[PDB]
Amino acid sequence: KTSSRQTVFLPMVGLVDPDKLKPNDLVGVNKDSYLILDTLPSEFDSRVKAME
Amino acid sequence: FIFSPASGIVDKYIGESARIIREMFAYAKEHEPCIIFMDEVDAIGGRRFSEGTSADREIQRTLMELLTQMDGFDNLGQTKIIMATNRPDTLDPALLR
Amino acid sequence: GSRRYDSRTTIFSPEGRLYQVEYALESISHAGTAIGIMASDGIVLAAERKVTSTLLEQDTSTEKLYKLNDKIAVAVAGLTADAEILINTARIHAQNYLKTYNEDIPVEILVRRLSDIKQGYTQHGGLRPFGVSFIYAGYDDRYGYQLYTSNPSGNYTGWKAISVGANTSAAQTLLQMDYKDDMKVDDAIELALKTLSKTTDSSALTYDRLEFATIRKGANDGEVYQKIFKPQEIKDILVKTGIT
Amino acid sequence: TRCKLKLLRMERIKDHLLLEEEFVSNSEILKPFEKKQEEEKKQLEEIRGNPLSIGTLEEIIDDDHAIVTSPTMPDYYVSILSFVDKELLEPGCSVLLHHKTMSIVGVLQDDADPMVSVMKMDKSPTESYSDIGGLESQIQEIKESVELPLTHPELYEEMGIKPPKGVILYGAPGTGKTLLAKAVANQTSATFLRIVGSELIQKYLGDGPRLCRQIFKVAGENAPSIVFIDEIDAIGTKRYDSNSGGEREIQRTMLELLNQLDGFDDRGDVKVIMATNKIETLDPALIRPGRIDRKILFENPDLSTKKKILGIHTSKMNLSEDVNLETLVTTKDDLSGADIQAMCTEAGLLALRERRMQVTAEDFKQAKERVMKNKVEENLEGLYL
Amino acid sequence: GVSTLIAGFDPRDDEPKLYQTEPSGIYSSWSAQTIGRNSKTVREFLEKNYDRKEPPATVEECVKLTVRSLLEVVQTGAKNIEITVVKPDSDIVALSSEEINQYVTQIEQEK
Amino acid sequence: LTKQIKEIKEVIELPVKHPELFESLGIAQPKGVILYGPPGTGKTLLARAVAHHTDCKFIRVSGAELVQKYIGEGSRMVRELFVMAREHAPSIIFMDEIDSIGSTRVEGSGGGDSEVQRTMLELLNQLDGFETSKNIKIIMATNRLDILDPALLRPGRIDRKIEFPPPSVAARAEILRIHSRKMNLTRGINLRKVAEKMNGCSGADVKGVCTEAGMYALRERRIHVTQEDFELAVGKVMNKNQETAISVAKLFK
Amino acid sequence: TVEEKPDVTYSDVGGCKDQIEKLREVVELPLLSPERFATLGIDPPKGILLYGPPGTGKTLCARAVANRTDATFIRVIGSELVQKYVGEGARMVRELFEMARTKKACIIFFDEIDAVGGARFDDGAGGDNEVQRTMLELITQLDGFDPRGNIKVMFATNRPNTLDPALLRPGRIDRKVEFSLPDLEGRANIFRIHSKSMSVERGIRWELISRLCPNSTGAELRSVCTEAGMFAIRARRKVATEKDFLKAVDKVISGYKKFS
Amino acid sequence: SMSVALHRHSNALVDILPPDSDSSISVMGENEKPDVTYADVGGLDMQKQEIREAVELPLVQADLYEQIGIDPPRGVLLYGPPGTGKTMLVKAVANSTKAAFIRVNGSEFVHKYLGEGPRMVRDVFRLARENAPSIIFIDEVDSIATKRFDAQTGSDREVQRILIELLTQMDGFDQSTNVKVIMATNRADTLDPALLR
Ligand SMILES: Nc1ncnc2c1ncn2[C@@H]1O[C@H](COP(=O)(O)OP(=O)(O)OP(=O)(O)O)[C@@H](O)[C@H]1O
Ligand SMILES: Nc1ncnc2c1ncn2[C@@H]1O[C@H](COP(=O)(O)OP(=O)(O)OP(=O)(O)O)[C@@H](O)[C@H]1O
Ligand SMILES: Nc1ncnc2c1ncn2[C@@H]1O[C@H](COP(=O)(O)OP(=O)(O)OP(=O)(O)O)[C@@H](O)[C@H]1O
Ligand SMILES: Nc1ncnc2c1ncn2[C@@H]1O[C@H](COP(=O)(O)OP(=O)(O)O)[C@@H](O)[C@H]1O
Ligand SMILES: [Mg+2]
Ligand SMILES: [Mg+2]
Ligand SMILES: [Mg+2]
Ligand SMILES: [Mg+2]
Repeated sequence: KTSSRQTVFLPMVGLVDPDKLKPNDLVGVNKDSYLILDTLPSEFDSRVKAME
Repeated sequence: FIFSPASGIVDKYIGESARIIREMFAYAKEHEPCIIFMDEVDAIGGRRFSEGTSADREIQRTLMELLTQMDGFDNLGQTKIIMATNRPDTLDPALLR
Repeated sequence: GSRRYDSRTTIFSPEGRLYQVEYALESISHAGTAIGIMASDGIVLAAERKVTSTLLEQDTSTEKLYKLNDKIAVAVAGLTADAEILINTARIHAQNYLKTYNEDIPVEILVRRLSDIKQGYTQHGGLRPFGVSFIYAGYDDRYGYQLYTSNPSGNYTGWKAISVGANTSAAQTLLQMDYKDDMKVDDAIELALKTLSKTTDSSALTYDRLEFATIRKGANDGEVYQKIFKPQEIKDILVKTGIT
Repeated sequence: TRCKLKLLRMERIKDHLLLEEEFVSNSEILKPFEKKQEEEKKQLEEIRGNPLSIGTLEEIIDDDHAIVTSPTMPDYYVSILSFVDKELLEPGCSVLLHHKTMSIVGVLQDDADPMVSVMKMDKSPTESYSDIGGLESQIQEIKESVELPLTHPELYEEMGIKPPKGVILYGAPGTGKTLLAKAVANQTSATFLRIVGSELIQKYLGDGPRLCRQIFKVAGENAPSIVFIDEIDAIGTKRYDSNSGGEREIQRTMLELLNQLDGFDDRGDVKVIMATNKIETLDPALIRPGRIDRKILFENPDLSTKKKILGIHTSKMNLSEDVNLETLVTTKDDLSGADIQAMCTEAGLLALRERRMQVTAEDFKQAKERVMKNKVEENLEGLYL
Repeated sequence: GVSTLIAGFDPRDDEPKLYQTEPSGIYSSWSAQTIGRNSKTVREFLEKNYDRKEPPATVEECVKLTVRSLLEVVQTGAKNIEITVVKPDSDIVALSSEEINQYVTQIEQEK
Repeated sequence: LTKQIKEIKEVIELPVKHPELFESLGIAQPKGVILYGPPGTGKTLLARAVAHHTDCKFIRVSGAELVQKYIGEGSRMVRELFVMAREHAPSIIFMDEIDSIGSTRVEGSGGGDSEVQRTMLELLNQLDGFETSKNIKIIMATNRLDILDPALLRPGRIDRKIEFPPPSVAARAEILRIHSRKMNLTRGINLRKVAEKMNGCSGADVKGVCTEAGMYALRERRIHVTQEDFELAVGKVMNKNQETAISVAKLFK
Repeated sequence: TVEEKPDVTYSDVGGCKDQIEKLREVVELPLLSPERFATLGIDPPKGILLYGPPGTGKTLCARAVANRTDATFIRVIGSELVQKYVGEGARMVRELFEMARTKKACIIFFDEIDAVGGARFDDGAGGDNEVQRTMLELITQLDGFDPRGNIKVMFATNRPNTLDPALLRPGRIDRKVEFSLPDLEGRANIFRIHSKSMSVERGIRWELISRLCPNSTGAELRSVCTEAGMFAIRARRKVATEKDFLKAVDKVISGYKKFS
Repeated sequence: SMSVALHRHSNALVDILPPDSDSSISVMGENEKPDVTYADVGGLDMQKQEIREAVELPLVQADLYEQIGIDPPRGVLLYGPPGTGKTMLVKAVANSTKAAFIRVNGSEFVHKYLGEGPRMVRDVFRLARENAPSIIFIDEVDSIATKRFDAQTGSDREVQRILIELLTQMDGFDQSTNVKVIMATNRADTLDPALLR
């Protein structure tokens, strides 16, 4: 699901592991044609911070 | 198997609970054999309102949406519900029938 | 303890107004229509029952019309249960006046006494007042025929024509157009029936659901005869006035 | 006849003369376009192009650049260009940006908006004092506050206290506070802006506040001024939905207004008129009691007051020779001027129905009956009897 | 919820007495007073139409002053207007509507 | 609805055709018309009826007007309605909203729906001046005054408060009169039977008899409606009402 | 919004109140003599939460002490400003806090942190949640360099039921004080300052107006004086009497009691 | 005004669509009732007849009704205790009609938006007309209808809006070529005061 508000079905790219790719893994995706380029750490909201 | 608590589906956004069990249901219809575990249904239980607030009327809609999926124009196939309730007295005759 | 379960039932509101009396007027609007019309030869009291059924014996019933004394009868509009207490208080009071002065009670005195009881209950004791409105037909020598309405607060007001209970507004407006001071008991009987046919509490007005009573000075030697008409004597008058 | 002839003389020579002079001048201008002019107009076209997108100037950065916000969702860092400079611009002004490559190429709007058009009015109010007649004591609270420091601020200086600042018209509907605001502002001799606070509510973001800001800028140019923000109650505190909202922008707008009350310099020269149904229809968060000064409390016309109001209405009403004013007043109890207005109109309707030119006293009773109808109270004799 | 105006004479006295009692349990004497609806309005009228120093000299001017005060709020003929006069030492007369009508007409015409 | 027809001709027709006559004999112009009364009285049907003869564009507008969102929100098409209506002159706007907002947002002037409605109303005054007089009628229709919006609330605040009565026996008989032609005329003229037996609170109840009557005729395989077809038909419609009326007519105190 | 040692004393604050002597104890005492605290082994207080009804004069008092104690005064009010928008107000909070700390002998006031440095506002008039970033920054900053060299932190809240528990914990707040609705004689005093500035009657009883009033804030007493001015102008006098203030109190009481 | 096709890259009107398109799906299952017939019923034989008379009969024979002279059958309200199939009653009949059938729910008229909900009920009503005759069954209207009118927060007002629009639209304008909408209810205590009727 892009931050451009689209849902896109991608062929898995050989570069990354299928084990990093989870529900809400933040992912780099190629700007042009859309292919999972890389992985990114998760960001956490201010709601997360107070609690923890 | 979908273990879902029923106090877990409740949101102030109206028809969100009705949306959640409808999708859960559509998933179950595909994923046969499937048992849907509605645990602690007592949370969205009770009956009446319409002098209540629209949160209750949504709980009554959800409770009713349940009612839609089981019997109506949709049916169960090799889908199956188990409902768990911790008090049968919160639980309503429309689901003890 | 005792104060825990009390809510201070009888008190003023910020407007000055007594909660239980306001509530009481609602419950008298549930109860049937009762109309009184004061003619220049009598008083006609005509009431439509709040209950009717084919299994209900209404041919011995006198559930609205009750005689307090020989010259004063009432029609009832409100709770029958509540009214019963005031009815037997009135009988005792009228007989008490007769015992002590050997003279029949004037209509003013009897009404005032009942009114004091109703005020008293909201004043002290935390008691609910009687939720009834009565129309008193009475004769006395001094003021002649006198007509009175009493309300559940405990206040009485004179009239010439008046209605209490259900359809008070509708009955009143018809009376204003038709009433005249040259009316006789004959004319007043016809007016009462017509008004009840336009203020009917279902879709029909019948003899068997009508209670009817007059007090007429047409009895010989200037004496007053209270006649409570049976439903088949009402039926006779129902064909006379052309309701049927 | 001769009063016509003299006006005729003046008005013909001035109009006619002018037409001929304009007609010749359009030619005399266009023939020479040599030297300075041709050069100027040509450069201006080249730097520009077609089409030109509306913009807004948020701020100037002191290096001949600016931060601008477009009607498209993006915002942009642009260069200041052309004949229009940052000295000639000021923040919050609407500016022309060239479509392809965003740069300020000019201005022709000069801070003209469809909100700006509605607010503007520099003419005197329509109502003069006691059109608006009567609620004299109410005028004798608004005038104190609104007319008097503008007229002579001196008075307060000799008194030795801060001038008044704003007024809050609040209390009963149907007393004409929306009319009254007009009446006073005529008398003073000042400019009268009028804007409805419902048009400062926007579903677009950052737009709400821009619209509030335009008001005080305008107000200061044309000072002394009385600004009427009609219905501050309509910003209120309300909510459209709570499951898709709408209740964010309301706050930001309310806030932008509380700040420029005091914050547009401590002056009673930037007066405000806030009409409100009650104070508890507003956001309860409020500025302190003296910052808004006196709160003006409208209440029901008394017996004397509604003779005045009634009298105004019925003079306008034609063919009522069978009506006497007093008898109308006797039967009625205290009521707004609003309902007097309705009764007089319902009485024309009845008499038009009947097909009879005349308007009777009898007629009017029928109109009283209709207005009073569903105000009935039987708990009045519930307490009394 | 009841306040009273108690007035009269004492035996062998021609001094008029006008008192007001209220449901608080307090009472006060007054030269003139008004209670009930629009008591403020009638009272304001009485500030200019009654002097502490000088009451109405005659019975008739007192009667017409009370009719005049009622004709502010009450209005609507002599139907709803009542007047009771008490004169020294047990002389109570009640002035019927006919008497009141005459007084009303005189005030109306004069005004 | 005999009275109602006669009142509303003066209300709707006459300002349109002669705005000056309306002003001369009486005063002012209407700034609105508000229809209210019990359901089923046919107030919606009335506004359609009068508008035919008026010869203007009866647009209607059904329901709430926050419903537009697919080209943009409905939170300013209320306001701008003033403009839209002006363009399509001469035009009659049947902005309907039956009301279910209650008593809650009457207090204050709360609600965002009520604001926008309020804004249109503030606009609404200007129409007597923006192209002179009125020629466009703003006919609002609501069920009651209790459930109403705050801005529309007070008598004559949007002009013209007209209560629609429940129909009389004579009126019920006339409502019946017209449906009889449409159906096959009764044998034995038993039209008065229905009218005497019950009187409704709606023109809908009358209508309910016509349809009910044709269930029984259909079954019997006789087209023509008869007294017997009628007696069954009034008994069916009155059943609904007798049952709730026996519980206060019997077993009461 | 920021100022710099503004000239206000206790003379100009109407009355001396308990809440002023609790301010003296937080603010003056460690600045003047951090010595006595040290020898004692009690920690010097530097945290104060100020809460009460508005218009009590809390703002006058902070400045009063600012002048006395001789410390530069930095006022930030976050719900007055428009700096709140998704952590845009987080920058206001970060920057000014660090700047003030650089300055020696200084007072930092974040005022009206009911929101904008206060609790969530989802259930509120708005549907905001922008406020929780600005709250996030504020929490950290009061532990980043303590002991702060005798720099005092003030906080304004109307209701202290709108302030986050992380904020409420110790070190951030070392004194808690409720501002009290000023007494009748204490209103004679708040009135006295406004009345001395106004050309008035000499021999006026201040105590007569304060008797007539019930408990009213000092802001009200400031409005009443302006109001009396107005009625004085209307009669064409520019010298007021006890009479213009009898009027002025009647206007306010009937006016405000009913609503807000 | 109705839906239509535009080219992707020419951005113009090249082709037309039925208005049926871009509107609610009509039965999300297959349209007809599963093997359950009048044989399986087991009721309620009489009352099922009354449902046939109301729903299928006008649609099959129009001419017959024209003979009686009556307007065609009004909406049906199915109320009673549950385990009466009342829902199955409509499905069984509709099976045998051989006309379009529309299956939207009251729990599908829901929204978390502004006026999006009333807009959904609107697409059904128009859509019924286009694929005429049509049998409209709404499974629930219990908490989509309100006896007491509320508007406590904004979120009470959204439910109310759907009620308003349902009534007004119900109603006849051009007059219905449908059977007039069918609704089912566990009880009528959670319906409106008098607006059903
Ligand atoms: N002083 C007056 N003299 C003449 N007519 C008046 C006067 N006051 C009010 N009216 C009449 O009553 C009408 C109602 O007044 P107006 O529209 O200003 O109400 P409002 O008090 O602002 O109510 P809301 O609470 O709806 O804003 C006026 O349009 C005018 O016709
Ligand atoms: N006077 C009449 N003549 C014939 N049919 C009538 C009449 N009045 C109403 N009806 C019938 O009753 C139906 C319902 O009436 P309608 O929906 O127009 O009512 P309303 O009073 O405007 O209600 P709401 O309160 O729902 O806005 C009509 O469609 C029609 O079939
Ligand atoms: N007449 C019948 N013959 C055969 N089976 C039947 C019959 N009636 C009902 N049943 C069985 O019972 C089930 C329940 O009926 P249905 O789903 O229609 O309930 P309902 O009365 O509409 O309840 P709710 O109040 O939840 O809407 C049916 O699916 C069917 O299996
Ligand atoms: N105690 C007082 N003596 C004098 N004026 C007072 C008093 N209290 C408040 N006021 C007046 O009200 C005004 C506003 O109060 P302010 O200092 O902003 O306070 P707060 O923070 O409590 O809302 C002051 O500037 C002053 O004019
Ligand atoms: Mg207004
Ligand atoms: Mg309708
Ligand atoms: Mg402050
Ligand atoms: Mg079902």
